Amino acid sequence: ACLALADFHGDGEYKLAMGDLGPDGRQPRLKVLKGHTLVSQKPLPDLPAAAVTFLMASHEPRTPALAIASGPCVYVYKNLKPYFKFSLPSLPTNPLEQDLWNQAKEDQIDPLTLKEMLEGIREKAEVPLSVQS
Amino acid sequence: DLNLNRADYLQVGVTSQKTMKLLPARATQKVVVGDHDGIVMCFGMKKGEAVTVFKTLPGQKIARLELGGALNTPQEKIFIAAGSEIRGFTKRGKQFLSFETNLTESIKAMHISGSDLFLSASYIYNHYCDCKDQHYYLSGDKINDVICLPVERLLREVPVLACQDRVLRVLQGSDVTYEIEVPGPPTVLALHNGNGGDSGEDLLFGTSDGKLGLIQITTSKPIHKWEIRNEKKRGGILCVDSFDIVGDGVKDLLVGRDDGMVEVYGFDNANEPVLRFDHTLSESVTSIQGGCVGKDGYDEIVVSTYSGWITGLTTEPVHKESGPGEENQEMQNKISSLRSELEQLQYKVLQEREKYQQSSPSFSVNDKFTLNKDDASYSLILEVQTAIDNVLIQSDKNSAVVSFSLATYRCQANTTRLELKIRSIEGQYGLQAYVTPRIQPKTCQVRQYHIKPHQRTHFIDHDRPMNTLTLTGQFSFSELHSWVVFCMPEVPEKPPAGECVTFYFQNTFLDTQLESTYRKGEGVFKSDNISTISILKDVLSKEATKREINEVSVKHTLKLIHPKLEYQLLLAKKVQLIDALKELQVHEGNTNFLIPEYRCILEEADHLQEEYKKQPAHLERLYGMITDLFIDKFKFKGTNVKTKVPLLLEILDSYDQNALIAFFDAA
Amino acid sequence: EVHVLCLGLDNSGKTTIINKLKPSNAQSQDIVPTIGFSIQKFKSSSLSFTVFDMSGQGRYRNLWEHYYKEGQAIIFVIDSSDKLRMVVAKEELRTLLNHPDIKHRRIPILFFANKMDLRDALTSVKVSQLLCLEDIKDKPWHICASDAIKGEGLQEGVDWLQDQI
Amino acid sequence: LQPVFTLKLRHKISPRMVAVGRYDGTHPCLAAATQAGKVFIHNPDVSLLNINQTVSCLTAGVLNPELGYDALLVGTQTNLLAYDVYNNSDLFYREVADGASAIVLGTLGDITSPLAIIGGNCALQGFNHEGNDLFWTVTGDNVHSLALCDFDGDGKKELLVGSEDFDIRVFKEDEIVAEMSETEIITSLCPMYGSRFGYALSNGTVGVYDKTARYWRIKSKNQAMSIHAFDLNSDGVCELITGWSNGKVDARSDRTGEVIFKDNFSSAIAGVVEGDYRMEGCQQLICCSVDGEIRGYLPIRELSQKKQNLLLELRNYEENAGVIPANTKHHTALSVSLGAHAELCISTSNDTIIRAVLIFAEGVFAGESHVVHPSVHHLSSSVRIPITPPKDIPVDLHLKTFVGYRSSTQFHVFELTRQLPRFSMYALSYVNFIIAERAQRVVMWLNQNFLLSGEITVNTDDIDLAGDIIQSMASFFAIEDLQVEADFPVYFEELRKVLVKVDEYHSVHQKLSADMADNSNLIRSLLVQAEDARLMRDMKTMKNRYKELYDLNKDLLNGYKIRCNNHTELLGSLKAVNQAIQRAGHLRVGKPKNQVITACRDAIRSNNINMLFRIMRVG
Amino acid sequence: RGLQAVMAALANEEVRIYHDKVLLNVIRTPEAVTSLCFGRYGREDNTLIMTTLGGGLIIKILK
Amino acid sequence: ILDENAIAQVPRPGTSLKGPSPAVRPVTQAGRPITGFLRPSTQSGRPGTIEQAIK
Amino acid sequence: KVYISLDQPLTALNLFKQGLDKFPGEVTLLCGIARIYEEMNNISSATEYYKEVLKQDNTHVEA
Repeated sequence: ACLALADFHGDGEYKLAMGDLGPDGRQPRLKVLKGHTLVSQKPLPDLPAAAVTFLMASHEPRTPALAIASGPCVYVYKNLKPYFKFSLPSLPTNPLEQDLWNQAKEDQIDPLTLKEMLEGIREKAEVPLSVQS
Repeated sequence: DLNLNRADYLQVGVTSQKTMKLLPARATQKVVVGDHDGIVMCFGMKKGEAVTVFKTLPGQKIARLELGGALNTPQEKIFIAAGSEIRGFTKRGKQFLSFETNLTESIKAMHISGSDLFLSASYIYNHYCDCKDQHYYLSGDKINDVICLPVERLLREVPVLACQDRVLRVLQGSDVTYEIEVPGPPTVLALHNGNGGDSGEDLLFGTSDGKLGLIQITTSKPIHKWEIRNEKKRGGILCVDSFDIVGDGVKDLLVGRDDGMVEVYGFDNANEPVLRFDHTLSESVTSIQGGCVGKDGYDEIVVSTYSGWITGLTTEPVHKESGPGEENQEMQNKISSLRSELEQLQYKVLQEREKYQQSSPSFSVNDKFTLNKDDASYSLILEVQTAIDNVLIQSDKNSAVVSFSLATYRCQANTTRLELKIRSIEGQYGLQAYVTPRIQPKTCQVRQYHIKPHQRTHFIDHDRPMNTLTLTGQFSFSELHSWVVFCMPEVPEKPPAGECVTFYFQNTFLDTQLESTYRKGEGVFKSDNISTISILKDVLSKEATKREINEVSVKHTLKLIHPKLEYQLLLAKKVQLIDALKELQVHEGNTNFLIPEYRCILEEADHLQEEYKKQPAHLERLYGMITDLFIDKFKFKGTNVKTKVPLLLEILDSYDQNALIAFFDAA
Repeated sequence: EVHVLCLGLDNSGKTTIINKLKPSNAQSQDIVPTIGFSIQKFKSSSLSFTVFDMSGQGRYRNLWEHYYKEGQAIIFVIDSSDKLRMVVAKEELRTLLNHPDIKHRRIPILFFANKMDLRDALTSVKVSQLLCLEDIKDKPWHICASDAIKGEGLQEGVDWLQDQI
Repeated sequence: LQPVFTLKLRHKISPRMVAVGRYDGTHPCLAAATQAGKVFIHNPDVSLLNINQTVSCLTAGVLNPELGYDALLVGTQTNLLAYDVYNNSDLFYREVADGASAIVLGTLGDITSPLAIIGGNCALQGFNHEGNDLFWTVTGDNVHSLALCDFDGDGKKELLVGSEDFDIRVFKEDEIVAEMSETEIITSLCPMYGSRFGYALSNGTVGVYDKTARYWRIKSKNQAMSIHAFDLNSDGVCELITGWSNGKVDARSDRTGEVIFKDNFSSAIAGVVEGDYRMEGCQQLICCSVDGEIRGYLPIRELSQKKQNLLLELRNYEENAGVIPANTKHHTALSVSLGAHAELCISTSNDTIIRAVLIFAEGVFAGESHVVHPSVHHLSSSVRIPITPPKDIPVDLHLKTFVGYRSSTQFHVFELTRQLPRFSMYALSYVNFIIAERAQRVVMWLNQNFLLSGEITVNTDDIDLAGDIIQSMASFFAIEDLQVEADFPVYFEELRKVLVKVDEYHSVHQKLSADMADNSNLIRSLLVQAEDARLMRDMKTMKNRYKELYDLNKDLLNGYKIRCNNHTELLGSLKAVNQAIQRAGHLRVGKPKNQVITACRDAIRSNNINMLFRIMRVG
Repeated sequence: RGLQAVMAALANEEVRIYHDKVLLNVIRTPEAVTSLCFGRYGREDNTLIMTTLGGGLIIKILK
Repeated sequence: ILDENAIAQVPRPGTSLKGPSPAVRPVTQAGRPITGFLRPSTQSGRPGTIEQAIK
Repeated sequence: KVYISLDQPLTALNLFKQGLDKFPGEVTLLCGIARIYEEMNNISSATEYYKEVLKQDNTHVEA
């Protein structure tokens, strides 16, 4: 848990939320309901990067909460997925994060993942024509 | 965060350890206590005043009191053990059980598990079942407390026996299954709930050095769960209990001390303890319980105080009413009551003083001559029920004034306990203390402590250079044991059975072991120091008249000493310049000029200065130890080098460690 | 006959006193909201006195500013679990008593504390003595004797408040 | 209570140097000494003042009542400076040469100008708003504390001087009124009552005095640093606020010394002073620590334990109706032995033994006790204690003889009070004077102060001893005034030689000061010259300048040692001169004393040494 | 027409709860945020949201 | 610089030694407009450091 | 000079007015007062004191 922004899970609901902006845009520490305590019980988020902002809504149960990840358009929040029209960003699957961790997700945060582990990355070149990540 | 108001209750006579209990009774419970004269009493504190119940007759000093019940019935039978027998009362003044259990000296601890009765002694341990002997054990060290795991939540009765030598022998029947090791001599121990721990069985111990633990005694091995080893909270744990005072839903740990400190430990981490509220009391706590005794509906802590002041710490405010100019009225009521009582008592005692003067008192001093391990200084602690007037210290936190002349200490105002340090050198065996209370005849009682010629542990390291030494010839093993008791701090007086005993000592000033093994007529005193074996040789030869060297050991001892002397000299060198640098600090704000070297001293100036106050004693002690080491290691070869001391003193003023070892090996 | 008004702090729910302050014939087991406009006869520390009831939401603490002028006798209450919502109840006496109607008649004017069996409290007087507000002196009373819900202390400032009528 | 304000000041405050003064006229501020000889001022930011010299006193008051500003006073062991901080301008910068060990600021008796009294080696002084000497008198030893209290109730305040001689004297504008003999070097006096003043010592004893008696007294550890009387409970009577060496601030009462308020700090307490920071029209109480934290304030079962002690006594008496015959009486006897101590023998007309004796006396023994110890092979009925008081003041030993048998673990403690007289020593140059009558009454005086035409010849070569004898015999025979005829050849010639050495020391100091000033100017030029070479990167000349600086520093340190030894000798000579004046005046009772002092000073400003000696010879 | 407790941060991070009619407090705690939320489940006036240099996630509810 | 004798370090503006604007009257330092009658006691401002005074 | 060296203008001015009380119309004292007022840079009094110097001397090169 290391925020850059906050949120409000329920605009009129007995809950809460948060946002995670750790290292290299990972927003998977989103604290959760049972808002009497608002504990370590945190909803499963498969977001690509950090939701540099957040919001809420009324006609839906604050689903319209937005994940404005850097380099990507906000996204209405629907538990594990998005809801985007034509400029708001895509789904939870990290489009930039996945390439780094799509092909070369070999090992942990160390040079024995890529620079000293060039076995699972010299065989997989899946994130094609690497620009974003 | 928690606040407990100190509401006082009835005052009873002087009480021993764990001599208070609470009858389970949803309203206010009842308090039961035992005075050192045998007058066990109980009250309920209906409204302000103690409505006494079955205040019995005086007898022997009540050494222990415990409430239990045969079946799963609410436990209400209160058993005491005054002189050598266990008496038993119901929840009223009807005595039903009187088990004589004819013994030698006294009882020091006892546990009642329904019908099973586990009692201790000086060294003896007995397990009876309704006035029928069934188990008998004789430890080698004095017992502090005995407990039996819940025979219901488990199946076998496994009595634990806390010995004075830092062990918990978890014995079954009449032989030890295994022994758990704990830091410091255990003093209290009680399963840490109303059942004995959710996950089966758990034993919670508290030691006299000040340490808590949760030894989980399985069938063959213990499972240490946590420890509350303290730094500032020194003071022997005399009592401990489990009760949910914070109200979170899990029971808290109410622990007492020997310096008045009462502490509550919450388990908010869901597995480990954390301190929540501490309170000093100016005397020594002897028993702690939870629940409520006054104004039912508010949980409180009942604390038995050494002199007998059965105090409570409530969670309910005291300022019930607040109107006009005011200063409550209970203060006025208690004031008037004490006024009248003191008037009439003054009348009576003045007339009796007149009669006594025209026709012309024993007491108790709970002393504790322990040995601080983090330092090399004994910490003597006297306590009296009344207040002291003056304490003599003749030889061969404190608010008192010095008695220097032989030190005479006067105690200001109304203080009961007195803690004073005493630092003795590795040699110079041979200490009296006259205590006088503030009573009318103003008597004095003398105590004789001994400064022995080494804190005893359970294991040594044999890979050290051992300078062995052998005594042979015409010994009764009891007599040789008496010699070793004369010579060593922590050894049982009674000769251990088997005619062959081995102890594993350890010097506390610097880690050097002193393994001592001996049989009916032979003794091996191995060591890592030349000083220790030299002192042993001299003192044992003195006792007799009354009634080998590893050539690298000196190198090892000097390598041990070197860091301490280096630290003392660096201390002096930095504190020499502290104030000079502080004079420069007050100007130009220290932005760009001060060297980083002295900048490392400008911050820690405070700690440096406060350690410099104690430095000279350590330096003198180190110089004395080095000169004794030198003199003795030359004395073993048969020489007398009492003359080369001043050159050694000059060398230490210089302290070239290599030149030091050169002067050691050469001359 | 001799009425009694109480207001309370915001965001508490501390209004459940008047039920246990009422008699034993009609005691209520539900939490009693400080709706106000209550009509009942209750035997108090002086005689069978009357009461009045109001609600304190910040948005809502203005109907108590609509019945503030009147009352045979009077009433003091506070929230002594409030470490932040008790700054706002400081001005509430200046809303209540500073008003001209309250000042004119020498009847009963005192403010008392609450929530003692709760795990935080303060001085017994609280309203007129703890939070620097000892200056209620020309008001012809003083208030005391508070617990939380268990039912104590309504006869505590009674010589200054209840038996003062 | 609760500290109405708190703050942390980063500067170490010197303990007895704290004052509160409205240096802006209406805006009170704090003045406090610091390390390096700098005095800081806290306005409600901290502002430094470079005294550039080790401060020893500091106060603040109204020195010219024409304006409404407080004047910051700063004393040093050779200087005294009044300072108008608002318009920074010296009111007066006087050079004392006697020192500033304790200063006050107020109105004395029959003086229409608030004086800045001062206390040095043995002589007090007084200065008005311009610095003119208006008051000057000599005292016994180093003055350590001064305060202004109206002993005697006449509306003009006499000043109370605490001498290093352990005495507290009260001085009028010119006359001495009374002297009470305390038991250690005084450290602080504070009046706020009519004739009651609170005093502190270096034993740790904090106490209270009426005219000539102590209301209460309490001795503890952590000797008091600063005492000041305030009205914490606001009951209309002031109480002794005290700040101890550990941090404890205990507001006690001026009645039997019962602690009323208590507080604690992290370091020692530098100073407790009253002053209205928050501008509320009512005084405050500021406590200032040594480590620099300031905090400001605005203004139960033990008796049951006594009941239990009474019941325990009753238990003892009922048990009666390590044992000893009840008719055991401890009988003392004083004597004096040459082959050199006053012996006190204690015995018991029984077979019982005296296991230990714990004499308790304030100023005789080092510490408060002298436990006599007899080894188990040496025990007997009668035991003797040797006593050697350091001075001739009547002391009262509170003996506590531990009485019991040989092999006992508990035995009685018999208490007994025995007073060593003033001249307990002196087992059985001259000053001459006449006495009233009744040679029998002279026998009485000699028998009650010694352990044995009406003109008294005292032939003591010691002068302090003859002074003590004369003053004691005057206070004994109820005598107000007296004039003597004293000759002390070997002492007068020594004082003459000291007076001769004085001016030589002065000249040597002046020469060395001029030389060191010249060398310091050289060093400053060299520092600037040296800096220039470094800037222009001429390393050779830079090294040359630093070699020159090293040589000048060594010369200056040699001169510093010389000058320091000379200054120490000169201060010793000045204190000797002043002690001579005080011992000459001390030999005379009443008005004939004061005269001498004045004359003696008027005989030094004129260097009429022969007439000077004639003043101290006949008067 | 209404405003309940309208808090604020500080540069030296002091909680400054402001009542509609009066100020509440001035503290000395660790740092503060860009945005918080009064997410009270059980009718608290206070926000119980924490931001710190250290990343603490607070929940405290104090011519 | 190397000699400090003033008691007050930061005294009130108006009681220490340590008109037309620089748009009219020529200046010598940041302030201190040029004076008439140079006398050999004129300090006319003071430097902050030895380096500034040298350079 | 001594007082100006210790950075004490307001002492030097009081001393100068004392001297003028002794010598009622001295030109050097008035000129020193004016020099001090110009060092403190309040010309509105230095002109007054230079005008006094002129009323005394009228050939004073400084004033």
